[PDB]
Amino acid sequence: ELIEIREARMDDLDTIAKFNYNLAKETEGKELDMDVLTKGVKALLLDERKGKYHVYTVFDKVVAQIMYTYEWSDWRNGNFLWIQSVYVDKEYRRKGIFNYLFNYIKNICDKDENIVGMRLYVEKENINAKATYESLNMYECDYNMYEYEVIH
Amino acid sequence: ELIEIREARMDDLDTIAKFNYNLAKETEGKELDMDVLTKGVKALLLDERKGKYHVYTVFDKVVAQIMYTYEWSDWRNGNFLWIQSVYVDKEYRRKGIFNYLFNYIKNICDKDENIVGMRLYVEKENINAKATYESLNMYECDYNMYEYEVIH
Repeated sequence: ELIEIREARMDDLDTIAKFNYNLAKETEGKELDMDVLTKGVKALLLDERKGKYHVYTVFDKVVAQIMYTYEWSDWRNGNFLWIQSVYVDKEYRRKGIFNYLFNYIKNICDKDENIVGMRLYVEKENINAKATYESLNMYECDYNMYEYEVIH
Repeated sequence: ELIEIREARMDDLDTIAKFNYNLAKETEGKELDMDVLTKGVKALLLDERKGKYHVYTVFDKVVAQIMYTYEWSDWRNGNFLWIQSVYVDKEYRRKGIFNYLFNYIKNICDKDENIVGMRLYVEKENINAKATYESLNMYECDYNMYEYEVIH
């Protein structure tokens, strides 16, 4: 194989952490604490029940990632997949990889009757999101989110 | 014990399924498929990694339930807890049970340093959600949800 999308492996840890740092910085202004983030990526790599990373590789080099978590629906007897992140290495942009990754996940959902939907949440201030997702046949839902701020 | 909140057990399957059928009818105008719902509740009861039901019992009679799932955050190295349902048997309403359950889950979140937040999503049409959640210190988030229609 020359180009493929595959499930992440444990030794993708530091590349996935790097990509997530770059993503949070580029998109949300954030400089993530690398100890916290690396722990968080490692915990997800070690527990398939928490979600999954897939990576896009070119002659074995990891150049992009997409991450999703699960929400079990009792009412529907299956999981929604919740897409939480996507990042493409700057050297490999404008080549369709973002869409390859989303379409790969769409196919996973379509081909698994144990997956009942595919969702994500994004900041309302993100100007470009509606058009990006529209292009992928993803449309805005009729829900509001609420949160309680936990403090320890 | 006379009144308590406890984790659900497999014996609670039929009652939790009935409560969820009643909930979906009363709050979303839905008539759930009982074959599918029964399977979905059983699957959740059998796998603590999918989420948890807690039930409110009175002299051993289950009279209410609350259900949550998890969302792992790699950036934060912790879980958000997502409340997916709350239901109180009609013969036990107006006695504070909804809030006992909700506050029980808030306490779980505040006491566990690895829970980073507590969230839910609700239909925009639910005219009473905002006041109900605001009274519990839960406030509307600045996100939109998107979804792909999984073609099954």
